[PDB]
Amino acid sequence: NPLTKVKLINELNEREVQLGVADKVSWHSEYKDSAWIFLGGLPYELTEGDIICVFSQYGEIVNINLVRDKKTGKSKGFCFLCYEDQRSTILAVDNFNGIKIKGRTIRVDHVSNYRAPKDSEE
Amino acid sequence: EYKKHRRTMIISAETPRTDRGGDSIGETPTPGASKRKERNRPLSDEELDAMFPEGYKVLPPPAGYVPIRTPARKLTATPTPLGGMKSVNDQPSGNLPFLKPDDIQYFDKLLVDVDESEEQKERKIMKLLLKIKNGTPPMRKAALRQITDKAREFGAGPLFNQILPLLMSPTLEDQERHLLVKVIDRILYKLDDLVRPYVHKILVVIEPLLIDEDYYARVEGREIISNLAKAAGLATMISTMRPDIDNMDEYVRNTTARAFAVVASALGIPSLLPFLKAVCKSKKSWQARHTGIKIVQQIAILMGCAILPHLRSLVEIIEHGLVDEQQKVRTISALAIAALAEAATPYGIESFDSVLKPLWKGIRQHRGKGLAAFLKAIGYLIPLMDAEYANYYTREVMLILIREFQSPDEEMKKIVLKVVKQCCGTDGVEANYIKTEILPPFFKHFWQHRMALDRRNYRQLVDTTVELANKVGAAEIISRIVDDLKDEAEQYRKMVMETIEKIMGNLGAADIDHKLEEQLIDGILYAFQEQTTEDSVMLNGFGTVVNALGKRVKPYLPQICGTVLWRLNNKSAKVRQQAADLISRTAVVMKTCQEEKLMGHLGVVLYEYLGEEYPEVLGSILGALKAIVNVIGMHKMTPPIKDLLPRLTPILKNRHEKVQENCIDLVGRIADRGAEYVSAREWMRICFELLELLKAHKKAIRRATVNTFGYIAKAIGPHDVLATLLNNLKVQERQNRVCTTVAIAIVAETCSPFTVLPALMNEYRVPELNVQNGVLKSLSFLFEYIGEMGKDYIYAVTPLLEDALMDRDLVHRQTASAVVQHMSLGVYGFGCEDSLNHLLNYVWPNVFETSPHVIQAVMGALEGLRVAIGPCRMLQYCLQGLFHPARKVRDVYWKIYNSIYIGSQDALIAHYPRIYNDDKNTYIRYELDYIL
Amino acid sequence: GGVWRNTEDEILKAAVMKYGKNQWSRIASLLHRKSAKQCKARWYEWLD
Amino acid sequence: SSESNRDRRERLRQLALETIDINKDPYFMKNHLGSYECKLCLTLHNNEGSYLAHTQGKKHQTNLARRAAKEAKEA
Amino acid sequence: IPYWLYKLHGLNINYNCEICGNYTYRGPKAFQRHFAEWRHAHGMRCLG
Amino acid sequence: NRFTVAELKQLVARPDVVEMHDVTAQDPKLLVHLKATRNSVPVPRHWCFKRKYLQ
Amino acid sequence: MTDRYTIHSQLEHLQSKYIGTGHADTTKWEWLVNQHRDSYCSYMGHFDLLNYFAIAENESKARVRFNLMEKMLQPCGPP
Amino acid sequence: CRRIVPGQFLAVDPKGRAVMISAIEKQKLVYILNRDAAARLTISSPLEAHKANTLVYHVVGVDVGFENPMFACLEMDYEEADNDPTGEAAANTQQTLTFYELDLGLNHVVR
Amino acid sequence: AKHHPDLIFCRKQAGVAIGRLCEKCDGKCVICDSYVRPCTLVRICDECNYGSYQGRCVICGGPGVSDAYYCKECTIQEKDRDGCPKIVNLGSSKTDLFYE
Amino acid sequence: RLPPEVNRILYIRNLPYKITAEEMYDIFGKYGPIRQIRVGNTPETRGTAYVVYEDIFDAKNACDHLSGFNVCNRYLVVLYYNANRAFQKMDTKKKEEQLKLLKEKYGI
Amino acid sequence: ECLEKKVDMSKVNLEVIKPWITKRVTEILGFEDDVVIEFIFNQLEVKNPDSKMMQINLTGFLNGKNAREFMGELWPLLLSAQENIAGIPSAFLEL
RNA sequence: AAGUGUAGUAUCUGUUCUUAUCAGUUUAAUAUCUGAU
RNA sequence: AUGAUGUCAUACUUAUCCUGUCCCUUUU
Repeated sequence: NPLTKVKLINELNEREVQLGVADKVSWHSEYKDSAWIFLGGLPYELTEGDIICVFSQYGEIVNINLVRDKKTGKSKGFCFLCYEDQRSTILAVDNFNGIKIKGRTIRVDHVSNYRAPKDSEE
Repeated sequence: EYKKHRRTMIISAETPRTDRGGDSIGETPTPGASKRKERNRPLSDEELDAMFPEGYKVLPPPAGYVPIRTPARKLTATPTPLGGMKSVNDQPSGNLPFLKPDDIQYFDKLLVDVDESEEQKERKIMKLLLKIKNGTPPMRKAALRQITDKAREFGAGPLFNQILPLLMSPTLEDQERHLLVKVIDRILYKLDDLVRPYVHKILVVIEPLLIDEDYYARVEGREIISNLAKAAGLATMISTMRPDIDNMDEYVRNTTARAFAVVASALGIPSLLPFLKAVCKSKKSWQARHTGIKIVQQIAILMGCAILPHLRSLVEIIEHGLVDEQQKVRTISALAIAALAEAATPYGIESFDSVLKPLWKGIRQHRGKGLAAFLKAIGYLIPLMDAEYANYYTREVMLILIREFQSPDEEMKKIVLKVVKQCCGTDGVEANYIKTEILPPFFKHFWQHRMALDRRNYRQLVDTTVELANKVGAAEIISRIVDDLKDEAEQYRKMVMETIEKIMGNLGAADIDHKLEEQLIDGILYAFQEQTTEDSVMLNGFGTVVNALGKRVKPYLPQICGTVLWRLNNKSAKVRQQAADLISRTAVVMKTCQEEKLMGHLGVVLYEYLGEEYPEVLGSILGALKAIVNVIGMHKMTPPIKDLLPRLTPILKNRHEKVQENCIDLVGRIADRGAEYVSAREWMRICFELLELLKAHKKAIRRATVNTFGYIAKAIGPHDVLATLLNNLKVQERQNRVCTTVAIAIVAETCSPFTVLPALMNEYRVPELNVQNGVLKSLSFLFEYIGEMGKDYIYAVTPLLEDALMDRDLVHRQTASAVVQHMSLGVYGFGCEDSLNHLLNYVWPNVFETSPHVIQAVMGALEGLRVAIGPCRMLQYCLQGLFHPARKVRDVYWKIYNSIYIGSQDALIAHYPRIYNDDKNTYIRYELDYIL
Repeated sequence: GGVWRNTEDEILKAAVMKYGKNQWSRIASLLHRKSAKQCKARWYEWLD
Repeated sequence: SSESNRDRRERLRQLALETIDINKDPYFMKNHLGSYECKLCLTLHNNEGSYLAHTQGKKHQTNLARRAAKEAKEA
Repeated sequence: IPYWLYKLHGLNINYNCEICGNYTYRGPKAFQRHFAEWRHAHGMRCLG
Repeated sequence: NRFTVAELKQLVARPDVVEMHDVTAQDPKLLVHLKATRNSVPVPRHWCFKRKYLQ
Repeated sequence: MTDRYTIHSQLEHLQSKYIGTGHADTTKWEWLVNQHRDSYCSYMGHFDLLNYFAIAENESKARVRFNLMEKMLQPCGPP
Repeated sequence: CRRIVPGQFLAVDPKGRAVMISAIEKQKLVYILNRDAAARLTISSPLEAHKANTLVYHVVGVDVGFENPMFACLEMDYEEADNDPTGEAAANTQQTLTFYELDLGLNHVVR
Repeated sequence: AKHHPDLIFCRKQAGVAIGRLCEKCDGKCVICDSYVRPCTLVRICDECNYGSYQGRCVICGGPGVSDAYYCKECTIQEKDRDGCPKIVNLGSSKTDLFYE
Repeated sequence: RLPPEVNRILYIRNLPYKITAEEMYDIFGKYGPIRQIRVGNTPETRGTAYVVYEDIFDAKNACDHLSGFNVCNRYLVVLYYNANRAFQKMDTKKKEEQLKLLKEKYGI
Repeated sequence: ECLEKKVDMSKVNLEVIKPWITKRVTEILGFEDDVVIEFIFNQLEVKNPDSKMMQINLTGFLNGKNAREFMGELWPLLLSAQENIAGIPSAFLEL
């Protein structure tokens, strides 16, 4: 359930690759008009700049936002990043989605809905 | 990665509890010291001696090699960068097929060629597992038979000790695992009590077979676990599954849960009820309650409707779980309640009433996936409620559902889809309010090009769309879904087509408007024009759409005909296959709409394209021709039968599957319906060609061949067909060999059996055992197919059956018993008592026999005789055998008596003779002697 | 393969006696177990 | 194949009959179920090979020598 | 020395027939034949 | 324990249908009462044979 | 209670669950009791049979019904 | 007319909601009657009430005002006396009124 | 069955459900295993059809199309009045066929 | 950075009965410290043996290098040790002493 | 055996037998377990329980000798409690 | 000079008990098997 | 002069059987 989200994303990508999905229907028509990618499941001890530098390998990040708690210390695992171009978001969802770093691997998805602070899930 | 824990499985109540306590007190101080500040950890002499088995001795040869290897830690760093006959032994015994290198470690004991040395003798005799796993099919069957017979001899201990590691082979392929599972099942079918100590050892290897992707493999694992549980006691299985509750490995917890579910399915719900109740009331750890909730959920999902009576009791197990502090326990309890609900038909709403109030209360304080679980539970519980409370429940839940409509969580999406399918199906759902509130988001938020890609998501969306269309209306869903008809996505297009087809089939397309009808026609055209994956979605959709449109599809008829022609001229296997499929599907609509010129043009194009070499296209063309002959009349069909029959004659040797099936169907329909355009010599040639069609690897082909032979017999005549059938030399005894006898029976049922009887009696005079057995089987099948018609042929069939009753061969006796069974079933009430007695006179000695086929035939014939000859004569013939001294004779006679007593329970009163009254027993029914 | 069974050996002997030794295909057309090369090999090896 | 199988079976039966005639064996007898039986061996044979193979084992000719000497006391 | 036949056919089975003149029989079928035979017939006749 | 064949024949009403294998039965009296029925059919001769009733 | 007798089932064998199916080790008392019970049930079933059996005695139909239902328990005798 | 063949006893409840069929022994089925949208009396699936070694003397319907209906039967146990060579347990075997309730919610019969 | 003697019939109590047979096993008798002379209809068990178990084939076990019926030889022999003839077991058939 | 199949224990078969064990220890030490070396003292064990080094990396390196290495007249086959599958002969008794020692040493 | 006499767990308390059974299990089973205690408590939940099934469960959990000891300790105490007019054995009054 | 697999049956070829007794299991009874002289 | 034994071949019967799937494992 919690870790099966990355499995579902990888399975969707594999099915699009195996079902002969074209470029126009390659799991991007729904995430269009917005490059706000939501990363979740990250560890509680992750820093903002470290994650920015890690996700910056696929391009320049425009506006990142980590889940800042009221008094916990900004340790929730959720994060929303509107990158420079939507092509960078697609590249991150294709390569960085499900990447393993700092022990527990995290998941990535394309929201393209709004700037919701409380929208992810533990 | 999750399955990799299976690789970490080692083999082999108070001592286990202390071991688990030591495991916990070893798994605590590791992170303790980690915070205070592996598989390659230090090893001990005890650990070393325990790791490897016997047959080894530690021996550091000199006193210098030990202090040569002791500084090897430093010798890996400083001195490492520095200045610096024809023997072999495979494993043959007499054949002993090639053992893989991974299997070399397992079958190493057989590599030694020593012979003639008891325990080692049995261990070497247990090397047949190598031939079973690796070897030819005959060697596999022989090893299976030897293991079945040598169960008690080889002993269950060594068998399990040799089978468990093979199951744990990292290189164990799927076929090897299947063979090992079959061998374990065969071993468990014989050994009953000896499987108790190896319960845990077998379960540790069998549980992962349940948690697997292969559906057939999961079914085999569930069956094996159920058999293992039914073998030993529920108490022993419970003791074996006890420590797995608090196991650290969550995979071990899931395995134990599946095992407990299988044990409950086998030994029954209440047998495992109090163990589960004690597991649920465990305040030891939250993992215990989680394992209990998972076990309850799995047991419900496996049992289905079996939780009806114990459901209230299950509520007693689940009531204290809803108040769990840890969110995991609460989620597991919600999933369990949802499983018990959705698996249960409407009943026992009161049993769930205790869980009604808090869950909705949790909806008030719902946040995160807990809200999703609560929504799923409320959706499962809504139909179980009555309309009065259901109105308020649905009115409250719909707002939360609409609020959660924009959830990115795919689990939340599935929960919302299930809640919509459950709630929208309620009678208290507002149609206009539904179309106003839930319809536009369901089309926008729920319907997306990414959701359809998933497997479960596709079926969930299909069910939700079907329910919404049935609830609110068909026109709105049609208008929402027709726009996606031109979708570039093939999967989304298939989903939209399936939704439209289900809607048209359930609600009916009469509500489809003219503009909506044209849009649907354009969508179907675009879909048929773009079909990459070979699937019946587009074909079934076009068929249902045409059947629903009816006469309204006449304006769309010519466009469809032009598209079909262009696709027939297009790529054959890609385009013309679907073209012929659409033609065969819409033949009914084309004939209903009076497409006379269209039907003739289609027939001409079919006669033109019948010469295609592609079997996929040729078979579809033949099927379309069959459909046209079914819609267009024989004399009205423009491609007349005079050209169709001889042209389809040599097509029987196409050797393709679909081509052969379509050709057989077309020839059979033409010969059953018309039976006139086919000439006598033409019919003889068609029969000579169909005689070769019986060698196929299918059963439907054989049935169609028999039907076509019967039609040809009814058309031409009995003599030539019986002569062509009598030449069956039966090269092979299988591959539809008896099929000639079935065809003889079909011809006898279609034609005069007065002609078919003596020809068969004369053909039975041949010497060949194959021909004699064939004549017997054909006579049996003919009597069975005739039934009431056999009132005259009884006296004529008596002597041949009496002569063949002489057991010269087992197959002859089997055919005799089968013919007797068919005759007794067919001669019911016709007055054939004399022939029945004459046949029983020779059938009675057949009771003593060991052949499974012969024994089954004798039992069936005894049943038929009791049906027709009557139970009085049956008991009179089986009376002396009841109290016989022997074991085998008493067993056979008791089987016969049980068969005679299963039925005729009322008529056994009179047949019971008068046995004299002993001293301490008065068995004589004096009331029967009451002379009025 | 070529197990060189007993019944196969008798059949090969009868074929060499009746059919002949210079007719390996005539004997292989009544064996249906091995090739004419294998048949002549068994004839020159054990059935000579 | 199938017809070829029947032709091969007929040719095998012909070769077996020729061998039995050349050997002048009385034991080989055709059964009423399309089989062969050796009255000397008092055994059955499914195929022609099993009937022609009743000359290596079960040498009942030695047991028939007893009846030969019982019918005539002189050697 | 077909001891297999001796054990399987029922040989080496002692039986005493007082009706058959107090005779011996080395088998069960032999016992049934001795109970009904010319010797036992003459014995029953002389015994009445 | 086991009744004598002569005793079972003397106690039987129709001892002409007595067998040698009936002395070691479980209920010889019941077997004798059953074997002397009117239309009772007996067991076949394959109870002691060894040719499988077809050899 | 050291008995060690757990007679439930072993490998899903035949296991005749019908009442009076019959077996191999069925003693004479068992067959006699089953036959008497089946005959009593049949006499209770056939209406004309009940009339013919009760027409002998002056007892009524209910008298025969009670006498038959009472003879079900231990008709032959304690084995 | 078998001993395990229902037909020796047939009962109909007073509320007209269910019917029961019981044999001389080892058989008891409870069929549920329900009114359809077209007033078609639909016979639902039966409930299994197998009671081994229980001879049923008669059957009757209990009174229930739209509550959980009950059916009464004069049962007698035969398994105990079936293993009494002394003949004592044959006596002291008293028939008992067994009222089995057909729980509409549980959808199963129970003693 | 004659083709599968290692099969275990359900033998459950009869319900009010009508079953169907797979298209591959269309027309085959449920009990008699014949191909002609049907007499009575086939009744499914109550637990034999509940959701995913609904609409399955009686003998074939697959998705059903046509409604099955008992063979007349099985009806006249008092065999059609038996328990639920659902094939609960699946073994010694179609086990290794997936491997091929 | 290696498969789970690699383990510290390695089974070496196809050796003589009187194999020079000092040279065997020297050859095994080319990888790392020989934690244990068990020589089959049984008849079927005569000619087979097991080794266990204190490191998995060195053992894998020697397995790659010593794959069917040459001998005086043969070439012993070296394979990765399979799972135990036989431990009921052994038992986890007396581990409470080690647990108490660990709890007393660090004090946690 | 002493467990062959018919008993009735409805005519006796349960709290009086809880700690005694707990101590017996801790002595026989040695360690501290909640599954065994809860199983033994739920075993005596019915109004007319059976001692044979309880003995079988105890043999499955215990070794078989300790199972016999537990059966022979629980049967007579429960019988004496059911025989007591107040519904408890002689040990409940001692302390 | 072509058949695939799933269960079961028979006829073919090669080998073995002149062991005298006692007791038991088992057998319809033999037989076989298990311990002693 | 029937038989028991069982590697290794052979004929036969079950109207035996080839698109069967992960539609349900989503446990950390």
